[PDB]
Amino acid sequence: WVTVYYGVPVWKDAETTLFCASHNVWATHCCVPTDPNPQEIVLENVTENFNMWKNNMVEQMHEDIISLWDQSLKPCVKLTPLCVTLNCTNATASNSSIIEGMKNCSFNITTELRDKREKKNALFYKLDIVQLDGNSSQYRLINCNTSAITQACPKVSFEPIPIHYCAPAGFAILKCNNKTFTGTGPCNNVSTVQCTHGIKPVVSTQLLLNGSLAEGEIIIRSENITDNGKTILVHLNESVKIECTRPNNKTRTSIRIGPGQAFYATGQVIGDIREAYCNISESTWNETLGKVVKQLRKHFPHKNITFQPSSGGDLEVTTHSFNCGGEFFYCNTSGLFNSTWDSITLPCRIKQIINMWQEVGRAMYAPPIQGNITCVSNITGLILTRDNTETFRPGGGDMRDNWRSELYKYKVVKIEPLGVAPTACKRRVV
Amino acid sequence: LWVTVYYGVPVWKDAETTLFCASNVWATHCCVPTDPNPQEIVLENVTENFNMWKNNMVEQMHEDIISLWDQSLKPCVKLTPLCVTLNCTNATASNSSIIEGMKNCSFNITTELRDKREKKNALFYKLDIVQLDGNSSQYRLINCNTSAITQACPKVSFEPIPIHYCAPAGFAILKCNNKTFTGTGPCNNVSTVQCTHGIKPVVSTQLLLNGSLAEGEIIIRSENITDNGKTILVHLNESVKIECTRPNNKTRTSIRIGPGQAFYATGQVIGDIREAYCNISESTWNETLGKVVKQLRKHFPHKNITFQPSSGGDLEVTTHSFNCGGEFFYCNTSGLFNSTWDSITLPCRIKQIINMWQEVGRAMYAPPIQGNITCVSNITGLILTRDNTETFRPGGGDMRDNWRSELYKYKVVKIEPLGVAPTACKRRVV
Amino acid sequence: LWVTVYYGVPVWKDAETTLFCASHNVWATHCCVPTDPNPQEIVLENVTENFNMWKNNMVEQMHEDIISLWDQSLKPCVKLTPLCVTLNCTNATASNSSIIEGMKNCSFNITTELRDKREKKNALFYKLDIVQLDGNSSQYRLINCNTSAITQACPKVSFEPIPIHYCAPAGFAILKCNNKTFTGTGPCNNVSTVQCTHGIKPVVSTQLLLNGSLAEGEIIIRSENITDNGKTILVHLNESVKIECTRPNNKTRTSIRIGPGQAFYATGQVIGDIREAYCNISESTWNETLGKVVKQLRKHFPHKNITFQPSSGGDLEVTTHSFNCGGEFFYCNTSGLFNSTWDSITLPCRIKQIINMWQEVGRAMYAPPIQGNITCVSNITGLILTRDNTETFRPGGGDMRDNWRSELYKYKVVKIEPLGVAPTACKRRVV
Amino acid sequence: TMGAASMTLTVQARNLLSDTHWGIKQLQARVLAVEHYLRDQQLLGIWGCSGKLICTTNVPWNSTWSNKTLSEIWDNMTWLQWDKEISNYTQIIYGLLEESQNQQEKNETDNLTC
Amino acid sequence: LGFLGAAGSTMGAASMTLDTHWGIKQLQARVLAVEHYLRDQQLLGIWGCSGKLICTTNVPWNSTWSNKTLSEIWDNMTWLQWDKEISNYTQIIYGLLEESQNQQEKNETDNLTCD
Amino acid sequence: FLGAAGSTMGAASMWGIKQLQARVLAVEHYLRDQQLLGIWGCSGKLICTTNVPWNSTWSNKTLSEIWDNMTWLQWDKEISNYTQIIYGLLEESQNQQEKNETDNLTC
Amino acid sequence: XXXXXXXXXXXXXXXXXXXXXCXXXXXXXXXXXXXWXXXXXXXXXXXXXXXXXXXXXXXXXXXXXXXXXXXXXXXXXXXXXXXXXXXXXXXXCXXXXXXXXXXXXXXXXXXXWXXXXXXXX
Amino acid sequence: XXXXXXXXXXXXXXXXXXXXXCXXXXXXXXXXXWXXXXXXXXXXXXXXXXXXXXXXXXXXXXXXXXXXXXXXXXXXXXXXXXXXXCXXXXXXXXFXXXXXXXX
Ligand SMILES: *[C@@H]1O[C@H](CO)[C@@H](O[C@@H]2O[C@H](CO)[C@@H](O[C@@H]3O[C@H](CO)[C@@H](O)[C@H](O)[C@H]3NC(C)=O)[C@H](O)[C@H]2NC(C)=O)[C@H](O)[C@H]1NC(C)=O
Ligand SMILES: *[C@@H]1O[C@H](CO)[C@@H](O[C@@H]2O[C@H](CO)[C@@H](O[C@@H]3O[C@H](CO)[C@@H](O)[C@H](O)[C@H]3NC(C)=O)[C@H](O)[C@H]2NC(C)=O)[C@H](O)[C@H]1NC(C)=O
Ligand SMILES: *[C@@H]1O[C@H](CO)[C@@H](O[C@@H]2O[C@H](CO)[C@@H](O[C@@H]3O[C@H](CO)[C@@H](O)[C@H](O)[C@@H]3O)[C@H](O)[C@H]2NC(C)=O)[C@H](O)[C@H]1NC(C)=O
Ligand SMILES: *[C@@H]1O[C@H](CO)[C@@H](O[C@@H]2O[C@H](CO)[C@@H](O)[C@H](O)[C@H]2NC(C)=O)[C@H](O)[C@H]1NC(C)=O
Ligand SMILES: *[C@@H]1O[C@H](CO)[C@@H](O)[C@H](O)[C@H]1NC(C)=O
Ligand SMILES: *[C@@H]1O[C@H](CO)[C@@H](O)[C@H](O)[C@H]1NC(C)=O
Ligand SMILES: *[C@@H]1O[C@H](CO)[C@@H](O)[C@H](O)[C@H]1NC(C)=O
Repeated sequence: WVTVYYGVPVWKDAETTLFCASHNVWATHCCVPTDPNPQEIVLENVTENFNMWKNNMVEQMHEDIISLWDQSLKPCVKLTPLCVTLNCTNATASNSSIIEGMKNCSFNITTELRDKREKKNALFYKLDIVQLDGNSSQYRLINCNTSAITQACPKVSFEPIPIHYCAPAGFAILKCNNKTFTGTGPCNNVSTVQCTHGIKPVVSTQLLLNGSLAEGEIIIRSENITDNGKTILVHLNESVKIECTRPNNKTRTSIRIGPGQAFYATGQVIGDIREAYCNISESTWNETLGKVVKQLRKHFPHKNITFQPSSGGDLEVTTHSFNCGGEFFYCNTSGLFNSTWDSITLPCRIKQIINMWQEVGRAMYAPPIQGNITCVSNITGLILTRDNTETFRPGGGDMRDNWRSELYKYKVVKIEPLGVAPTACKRRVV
Repeated sequence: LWVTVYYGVPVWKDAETTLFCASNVWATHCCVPTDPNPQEIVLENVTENFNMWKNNMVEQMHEDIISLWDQSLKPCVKLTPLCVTLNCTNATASNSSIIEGMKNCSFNITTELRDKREKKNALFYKLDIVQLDGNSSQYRLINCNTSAITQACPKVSFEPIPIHYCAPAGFAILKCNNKTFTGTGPCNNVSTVQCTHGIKPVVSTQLLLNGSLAEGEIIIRSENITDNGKTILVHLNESVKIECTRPNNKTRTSIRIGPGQAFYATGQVIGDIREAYCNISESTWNETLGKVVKQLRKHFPHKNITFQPSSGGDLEVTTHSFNCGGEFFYCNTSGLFNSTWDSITLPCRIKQIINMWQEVGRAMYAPPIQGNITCVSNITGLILTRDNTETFRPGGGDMRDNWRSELYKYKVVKIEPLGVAPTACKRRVV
Repeated sequence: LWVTVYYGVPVWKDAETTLFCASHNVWATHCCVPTDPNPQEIVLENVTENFNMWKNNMVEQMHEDIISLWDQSLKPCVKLTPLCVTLNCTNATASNSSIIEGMKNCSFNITTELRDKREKKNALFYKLDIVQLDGNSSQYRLINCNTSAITQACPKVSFEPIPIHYCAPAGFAILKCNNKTFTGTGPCNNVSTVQCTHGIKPVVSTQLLLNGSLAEGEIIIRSENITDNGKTILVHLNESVKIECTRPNNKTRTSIRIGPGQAFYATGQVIGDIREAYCNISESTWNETLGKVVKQLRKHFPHKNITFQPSSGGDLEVTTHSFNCGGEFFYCNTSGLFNSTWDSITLPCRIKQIINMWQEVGRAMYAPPIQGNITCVSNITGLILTRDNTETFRPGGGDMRDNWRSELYKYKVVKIEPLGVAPTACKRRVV
Repeated sequence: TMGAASMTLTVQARNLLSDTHWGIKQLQARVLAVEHYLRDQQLLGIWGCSGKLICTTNVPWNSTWSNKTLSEIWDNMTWLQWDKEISNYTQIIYGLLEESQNQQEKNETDNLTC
Repeated sequence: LGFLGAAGSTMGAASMTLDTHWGIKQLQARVLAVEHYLRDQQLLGIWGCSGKLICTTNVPWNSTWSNKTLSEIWDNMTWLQWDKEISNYTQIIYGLLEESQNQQEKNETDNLTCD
Repeated sequence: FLGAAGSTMGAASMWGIKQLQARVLAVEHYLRDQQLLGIWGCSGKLICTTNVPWNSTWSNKTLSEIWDNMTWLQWDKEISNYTQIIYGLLEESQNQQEKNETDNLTC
Repeated sequence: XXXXXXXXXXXXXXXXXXXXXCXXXXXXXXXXXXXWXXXXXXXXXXXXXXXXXXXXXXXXXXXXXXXXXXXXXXXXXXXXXXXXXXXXXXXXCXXXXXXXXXXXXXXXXXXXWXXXXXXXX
Repeated sequence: XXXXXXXXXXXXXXXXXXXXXCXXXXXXXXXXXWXXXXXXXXXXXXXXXXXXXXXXXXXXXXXXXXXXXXXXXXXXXXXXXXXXXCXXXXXXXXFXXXXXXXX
């Protein structure tokens, strides 16, 4: 005899929309409060197959972050009227030298009244200025021939806050609690939660900053370790302290380019001559690599390995790119990834017109920040590309790696309360 | 002794929700019809607590009005190209003299083709224009350096029509029928309604125009009375007739300001007498104000009350204002509120650039209206503030205070049909 | 005897609801929902269901969705406002004769990606879209710029007549008429129920209906009132009439940068073979087809010597046969067909670039030039006629809704009403 | 005699439940399908027919609109005819059905039985 | 009588119970009305009834809760007051209603009432 | 919430657009399951027996082999390809039950 | 590079404000904190000052500065109160921090001094 | 710093080290500065703040610790034939008349 049951504790793999739970853009958008007393239920004897490389929670996070970033930037000052020929010269220092990396550019900008144009000037980073002709002082902003450039609002903060992704009714999130789980295959110790832990969105290349730590030693995670066409994420069990700074105090000039359209640009720089740098303890970094190497060689035994600098491409992929107090740093990591198997200074560059997304349809302009900047952050992992000996390089990625490394423990499933089973008890009628 | 569950129980809890708007912009948006015979239900032996100062319907009506205002203005002509230097002189009229309040401005604008320019003339009010220099005829429009100005489409009058706010399913609106209700606390004669009565969204400052009169004697409503920082809403039981006009016959032109778009400039003024004025009967005003004082003295007894005419602050605060026939009037009330306790003419001015509400973005340009304009309105209430006897000032207040005077009798409540009560009966057959 | 209440009752009423579509293209992107690979049809017995194509709300819903998608698709594209400058125009000399008749060579000063710089650029434009600013002058402007927003169509998105099925939402059903001679209005005595319509190709034309369904009856003439000269007559044929429309030339496209990722496309040069455009319509097919239409008209108009005349006047949208031949908009002269009293015929044809498209003209679309030659092969499935002693017919037309009404004449939407009211049986099941 | 049709009631009932501008239109369509479904279930509920495709009541079946029935002839072959002949009284019949259930509740709220 | 009718009724006389932005607001209002309806129905179903106006269950009263006789609490108090007087015991009653239905579900689990 | 999901049946016991879509779907899923239980005549029940016999074609194992020794999750997989068959049979058995209840001269 | 111009010359009434301005040249007038030498027959001492560089101005050690950095007009300006007849000495204009970047805090003397001009009060 | 340098117009044919040492009340906030002229012209910076050299300096010397800012002028001869004076860029808007130590 058939018996119908309802409320049966079973589920299927599923893809749904999760909701985001908690001046600050993240706080403003993810207005939904978190559970102050979240529960986790251990499921006795449940084996569940996880695959962090096929996890749609990662794609969702990618899409929602871009959408928020665009929504935040959209209602701000457009820099279109500034796409004019610039007359650029050498950014002479108070020293009998030219400060490198900067240009002193002047231009004729239309103001609030359409009958007037004024000569204005500002200092710009060399990286964002493109030469129009050889043997010429005439330049243009780097993105004025490709796409719109919008100035980020000075009243909006992009500083990350922990974000919790929560399943909607009818869904649950399964979490893997096996400390040595490598990202794919069965997890033999699982639990059910409604929301993920709080993950701070972090935008970083090459090195993984401000994430969680591994337990049970360093874990080498890859879609396919043998296949050298894929990225290896190294998840560390101990952090490396990194201190980044911009040892100067900038002053800015405000140019009105329309009816309340205030454009900000560097007026002058007071301070050191090093534009930026990062301080990494030498012994900490050296111990970290020895431990990473010990683990890499268990996958590639009886071979020597080496760490080399990123092989090529633009600044976002060849340097360590990150947001430091609202400023954008592009640091040289060749001082770290140069070995074969007290502190280290990484020189850093600063850029103002940035993308940091695969989309180039719009660029963000970062207005100058007054005051000096110091950032202290935790390196929790590495992004490596493998290329006898093996070569590992601090390569880049699609920025999904910054979420794959935290969301590897979670899977979304649909709850299916109905089902049937046999018995030996016919329905009684009347 | 035992529990019984009841459903469909006529009980409720205080609540906030979204009400819908039900029966130009007003009729276009509030397209939903109303009940021609609302079934008001008298509630026998029910006492409810009402609070007009904390009633969120005031805030909701306010926000919906703003949204509609902006939706209507948005798909219209931009006046951006008019941010040019204006070369202005003293405007004349059919009367061969000088209009003190008008300037005759010439300016250079973009025409149908982008490579062509034309010199145009237009008349503006002194209150629409600010000088760019000292002793020189070089001017700009007042809001050019603050925000975009959008011209209202001539097809929309925005004339107030009664608006009814209706509860969504699961909600009801409670109404207070106490003729002496002061705006807060228990109401001992209540009823329920499906929708509020129709309230016209009339905008004014010092004198509240149109709407219903008090059933009882003049009621003075205040959140505190004692606190001089609170708004005092005086609701009259008898109206005062006010007749306002612009006797001058205006004519207008149309200036193309680029492809598609055109500016409705003022052309000429003929039959010039006075820019504007309002007439209030003298006997009516004096008795009406005397009765208000008679009631103020019940809160402030044994004191000889005086008024301080026009208060202080900006034009929008000290001057009475309203929309009359599509044009915006700014009338001087100093002769109404300077007393100590056959008609009075109030001098009045006109503006073309309008900035209602606290936000000055999307400033509206009011096209001129050809011919002469007259309006007859009903003064239904006063807005007074306080500040050895008491001194009162006419004055403005938040725009929300205009609907507080109409919505004070209504409250939003959620119906809660489920409940439990004792029977001392146990379920039969286990 | 007491009332029995039933739920799941096969009853319905006339209704208007939102229908949805079912299957780089614009339609494929919007009408993303798949079709039923095994569609069902339920045959009804003795149901004299009333149909009315003229008042059928499915036509209006289809029209509005077409307009909406067209605008949604065009909106995220390059604006051509920067080009609305005085044009300095001379003779286009692509030919050996130094004249190509239908086009002019126009020069203009336009702002480049550097906002402080303007450059002299030029392009060839059709005469149909260029407006002279004054008499005896070389100074011209783009047509309709001063009254409209002109937006360039983007090559990134494809537009082609992909057949779309319209499907009812749950709670609704579409009834279909299977009477071969139904003729527009009245009861259809052989009907069925479906969930989706057949696929209708969103083909847009003005005089001759192209790439539609063929009639089951030899020819069927449909109108609200054929004796009412204020109404349009739709004539559906059971045979396809083949017409081949050609643009026997090759345009060389150029590109003018106008802003930060913004560019304008225009014809820079024309290779050769001066005839601008023409259409080849079979002569014998047409003669037979038109005579057959008359045979059917004679049953409503039993008069000898009934005649046909060319469209009487108005702009190209109503005087010519308009269609999209493959990125180019053809406006062909059909006066060579509609001129008679009751191996091929070449219809002279012109090409236009700035297209109003719809009845709403506050905006217009600019069609970028198409490289290579065009040979569009299509068939006439029906004609649109209007009428003015012995009567005269003309290739006149409606508001372009006729184009979908001509397919949506078999379908109507009804609301399912599953709850019955009061049949009787039994008493009551007390205790 | 609509006998066979009673076995299709289930089939019809189960078919009732399963670009910003477009998104609004799609949400409205989904919401309305739900509202129509629930409106019918709520009505069957108030009449005391919840859980049944076929149920009976106690109403007067009044001679002011009800004519004499026939031996499975009157009980018509076509539902669409009843939609024109019986439906004319829907607005009174539905009211009678609610009242008959209200009377049943009154007879057995808490006065009798436990 | 009316939608709420005699809301001010004594318990002893209880008798018996009986355009895009705008588009988003309207959809939210419709959705919430549906959710509230369904939550009441789900809540009653899990307490052992639906289709009933009045449900009797296997839950005793605390008698410390009201600390009063039935002859006063199911008599000289208005339903509106009744709600006010529950004194934050609602969630206790609801929990108890679930517990007793759960006990019934446990007693009906053997389900041997078959052919 | 799930409790002993890892147990055998023998142990069985008891932006605006995106947000609106999530809410609407939660409602649609709820209602679809409730409608289906109503169709089978199992409205309001957590456990409901029926008049459909168990088929050996769905599973030829006995109760001591199916209950006690199979995980709910394993069971659903074992008979996943019969779910639509059993559900169709359940609807028809209720239709037949109604057919008899609604027969005439009975009440 | 900088070539500050001599201040507008004057022959002011006694106790008139010492109103004058120095045209800027070959320098960013948008930076270049400026100072007016407090000229005297023997030696200048202290100065009036203003700076585009810091959106600021300051009072003079004596009389008044009434100083401004008119970056827009490419000129320094000042108008000290009560010019003494003894103030009839030429004052040079100069500025500090005219550089794109400074290697030090603003605690250094200006060097780019103008030819100067006197106001014969 | 409202005090003068200890200058007495001392001078020499060579090495005219009239090191007045900018003794401006010993409170120059280490912003001592020097300038000189031998013409009816603005004085040119002789030295940059404290010990720092003036741009394009020659035949010159400087020191400072906000006090005792010795400035021996290297071994300057013709180069030293100018009047010279001290200032404190960061203190009291100070200036020292100092002396015409112009050989
Ligand atoms: C399978 O995963 C489970 C997580 O879902 C692991 O269970 C966790 O074990 C922790 C250590 O025993 C517990 O931490 C303690 O919790 C109590 C309160 O419950 C606190 O007072 C203690 O301070 C805290 N201990 C410390 C050091 O902070 C976790 O609470 C517990 N989590 C849950 C949900 O039960 C299992 O151990 C793991 N099994 C295997 C085989 O790895
Ligand atoms: C408590 O509130 C009640 C409303 O909620 C008030 O009831 C109203 O009293 C009016 C008489 O004072 C009634 O007027 C009648 O309206 C009908 C409309 O069609 C006319 O024909 C009648 O002629 C007219 N009556 C008279 C004497 O002219 C209102 O209809 C009635 N409202 C309702 C909904 O019943 C109570 O009076 C009020 N109690 C106190 C103490 O203020
Ligand atoms: C208070 O309410 C009164 C009505 O009771 C409002 O007066 C009305 O105002 C409108 C708009 O100005 C007038 O409409 C116009 O009438 C002229 C007549 O020639 C017509 O040409 C215009 O096209 C337009 O229709 C209306 O006539 C007038 N009503 C009366 C009786 O005079 C008054 O404006 C309201 N007050 C406030 C402050 O809102
Ligand atoms: C880490 O930062 C500190 C400053 O915060 C750097 O310290 C200076 O290093 C220079 C090197 O030439 C020394 O001359 C300074 O005396 C140091 N200052 C202090 C206060 O000690 C340090 O060098 C940075 N780390 C690295 C690797 O450069
Ligand atoms: C404004 O100035 C123009 C100048 O040509 C003159 O023709 C016009 O009459 C003047 N109008 C008024 C009102 O002064
Ligand atoms: C002042 O107050 C007295 C009552 O105390 C009143 O009679 C008198 O009329 C008042 N004065 C004026 C000007 O109204
Ligand atoms: C159009 O004019 C340009 C002017 O430089 C010329 O080069 C081009 O050949 C002309 N093309 C035609 C078809 O006349």
